[PDB]
Amino acid sequence: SNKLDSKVSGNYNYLYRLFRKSNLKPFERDISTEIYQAGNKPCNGVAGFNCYFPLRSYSFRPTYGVGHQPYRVVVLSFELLHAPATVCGKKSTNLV
Amino acid sequence: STTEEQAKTFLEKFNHEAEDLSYQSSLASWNYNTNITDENVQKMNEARAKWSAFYEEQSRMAKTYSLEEIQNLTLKRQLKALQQSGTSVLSAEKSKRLNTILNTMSTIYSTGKVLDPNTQECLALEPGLDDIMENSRDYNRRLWAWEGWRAEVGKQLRPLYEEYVVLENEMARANNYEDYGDYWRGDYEVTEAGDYDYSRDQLMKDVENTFAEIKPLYEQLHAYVRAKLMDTYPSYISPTGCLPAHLLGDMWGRFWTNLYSLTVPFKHKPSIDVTEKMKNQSWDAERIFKEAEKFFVSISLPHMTQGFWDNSMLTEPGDGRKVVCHPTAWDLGKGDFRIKMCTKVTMDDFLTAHHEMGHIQYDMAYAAQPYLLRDGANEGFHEAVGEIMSLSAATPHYLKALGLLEPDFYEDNETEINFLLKQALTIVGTLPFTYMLEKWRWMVFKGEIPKEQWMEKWWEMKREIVGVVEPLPHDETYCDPACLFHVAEDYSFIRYYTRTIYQFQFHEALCKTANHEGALFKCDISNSTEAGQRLLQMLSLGKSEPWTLALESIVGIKTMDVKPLLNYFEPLFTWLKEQNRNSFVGWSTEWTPYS
Ligand SMILES: *[C@@H]1O[C@H](CO)[C@@H](O[C@@H]2O[C@H](CO)[C@@H](O[C@@H]3O[C@H](CO)[C@@H](O)[C@H](O)[C@@H]3O)[C@H](O)[C@H]2NC(C)=O)[C@H](O)[C@H]1NC(C)=O
Ligand SMILES: *[C@@H]1O[C@H](CO)[C@@H](O[C@@H]2O[C@H](CO)[C@@H](O)[C@H](O)[C@H]2NC(C)=O)[C@H](O)[C@H]1NC(C)=O
Ligand SMILES: *[C@@H]1O[C@H](CO)[C@@H](O)[C@H](O)[C@H]1NC(C)=O
Ligand SMILES: *[C@@H]1O[C@H](CO)[C@@H](O)[C@H](O)[C@H]1NC(C)=O
Ligand SMILES: *[C@@H]1O[C@H](CO)[C@@H](O)[C@H](O)[C@H]1NC(C)=O
Ligand SMILES: [Zn+2]
Repeated sequence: SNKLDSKVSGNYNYLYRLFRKSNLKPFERDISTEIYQAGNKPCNGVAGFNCYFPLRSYSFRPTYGVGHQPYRVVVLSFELLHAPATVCGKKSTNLV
Repeated sequence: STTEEQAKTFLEKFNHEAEDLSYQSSLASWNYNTNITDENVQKMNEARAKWSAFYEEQSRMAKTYSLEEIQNLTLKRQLKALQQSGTSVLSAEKSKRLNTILNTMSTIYSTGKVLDPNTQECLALEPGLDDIMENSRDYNRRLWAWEGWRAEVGKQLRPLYEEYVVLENEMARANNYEDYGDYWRGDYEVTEAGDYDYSRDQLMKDVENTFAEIKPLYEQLHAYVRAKLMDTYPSYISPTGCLPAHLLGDMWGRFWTNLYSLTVPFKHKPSIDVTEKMKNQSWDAERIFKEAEKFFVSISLPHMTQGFWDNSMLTEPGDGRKVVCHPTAWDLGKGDFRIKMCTKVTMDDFLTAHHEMGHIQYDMAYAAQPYLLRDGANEGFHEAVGEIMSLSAATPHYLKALGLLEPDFYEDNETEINFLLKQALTIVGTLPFTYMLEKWRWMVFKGEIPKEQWMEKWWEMKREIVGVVEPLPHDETYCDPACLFHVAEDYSFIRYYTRTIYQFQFHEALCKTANHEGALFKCDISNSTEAGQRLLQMLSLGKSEPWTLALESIVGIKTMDVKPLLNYFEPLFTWLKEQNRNSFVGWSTEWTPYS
């Protein structure tokens, strides 16, 4: 989706995490607004040593490489439970 | 607890912004050269200025650490590169005195001044300073151009030479380093690698044999030129001494083809020029780039053509705006292919176009490496890989495969030796020139040579190996030595001298590993896949490891060897021996026309 999701000056809206405490449990979200820390010495507002902001911008541009263009992803997961199968895909031929 | 997480966190954060700024800073220069306007200067110069100020902030804390508590040898190499001080510890006050020397020196050297005695007649802008020295076959005209281009250009550079050296001695003690000489030799340093390390002491012995073993061939080349020009110019040539400096053609002396018609190796056979027929066939200019590309696919990589053929121009300025088309092919960033060149249909430019885009093939493979280690193993590898195949694909035998050569071509061996000779002499032309310059500089920083010997020592080393003497002695007010290439322009030559030996090494490595048989000087790599698989072994290794490891994989040698060089020109060496079976191969440096 490079031809529509890329901006010539830059698309800084898209943002991805880079640093966090530990590994994520599957199907979990991390929207917590907290600045990473090493050693707990630096406090919030002053980040000069070991404190960074883990959310960095993708910065999509039309002039990037094939691997550096934005590629939208849609993931489907199927669940079967103790429910009467309420979602299904049925061809019917003409009657004689 | 573990301090490694501080090191890991810094490494990723620095790279992410730097490469983004690396792309942005680069496009300002690339756009400026494709589009020269004053509003582009503001974008170009500010982006350079803003990047350095942010870079220092990151680099200051980057070298605040060192190679401690990093058990990872690869990460230790990455940290070792970033921890270079350079001018980070240099004080601002001493910096300014240096800027005065640098900015003035470049501008004043371009404006060559040559006095025209006797006033001639009413004169226009023409002729030009560059043109007059290249076409002058008259003895007075050549010397008149040369004397002005030495005497009247060296005078302006004398005040700037000594001040630059004085600061070189001073800044060393404030930068925690003994002298500048170690810095240039430490470029190839390998540290903390058991049974595999490389040392600066080793190059001194290896370079000794290269010049000594090549010298017999150079002596024949020096004698070859003099013996042939003795018949045409006996009056201006000393049979029992050196040769006048005016006969080199120009200041550089790298080009001996100006008087080629007077020193044709074989005039009995007419000129080999069969490309005229192809000129009127009206082939497109962009096919030349494809010709290299289809050569590259032979080694079983996929093709590259979508999204990297629009950002370029060919054969056309495109508007009333002027574009400089100097050969400058850098991937701007993040896989952005770009090449600026005035692509024209020419046999010489045919290999040049192979060289230009072949540079990209190097860059594309190693573009996956992190920011601090994303370049080639050594300086001279880059241009080497482009040149070896360009010469191979520019051979007339390969013209038969592509059908460019005439169908009725008969096997000729006279033509082959002539091409190799001009190919040989251009390379070996300036090896002794840079040899004396590189070696003389090192003992200068040591401090056993005072200021007074900047005139005789520069000339003494040149005469020992090169053999160039000015016809008229020049006193100390006159400034001949100031025209050295590292003060006049301050461009590093280290990419050139060690490249040639690497070029023979890369040329020999490909052929012997590809089961190649026959002539050493002609090698065929088209329609093969083994070479490229081994090629990609370091074509994508990068600098995550010292270059020593890659040297042992391709061939199996961790040192530089000169013995194969003699086999390369075995047919050529025979002809040189045959013609000079009577004369003495050598010259007397101590004899002078004055005394
Ligand atoms: C690399 O090898 C391939 C495969 O041999 C070459 O492709 C083929 O090259 C030949 C020689 O120019 C082309 O001409 C053919 O010659 C044969 C020999 O008599 C003839 O029987 C055919 O009718 C034809 O004229 C041929 O068209 C070409 N393509 C194929 C599919 O065979 C290729 O040229 C080689 N490239 C290099 C750089 O060596
Ligand atoms: C070369 O660069 C100049 C900028 O200095 C371009 O001029 C601008 O072009 C853009 C888009 O064409 C306009 O929006 C601006 O108004 C122009 N002026 C300025 C001062 O920015 C110029 O067009 C470029 N050359 C080419 C061939 O496009
Ligand atoms: C060293 O770092 C590299 C990262 O390129 C990694 O692949 C390797 O596993 C590391 N080795 C050790 C011993 O930490
Ligand atoms: C190109 O020139 C050659 C020789 O100069 C000659 O065959 C003819 O003039 C041209 N060839 C064409 C038009 O096919
Ligand atoms: C020169 O090359 C020709 C090419 O056919 C061949 O006779 C031989 O390889 C060489 N002849 C010599 C070296 O006498
Ligand atoms: Zn190049």
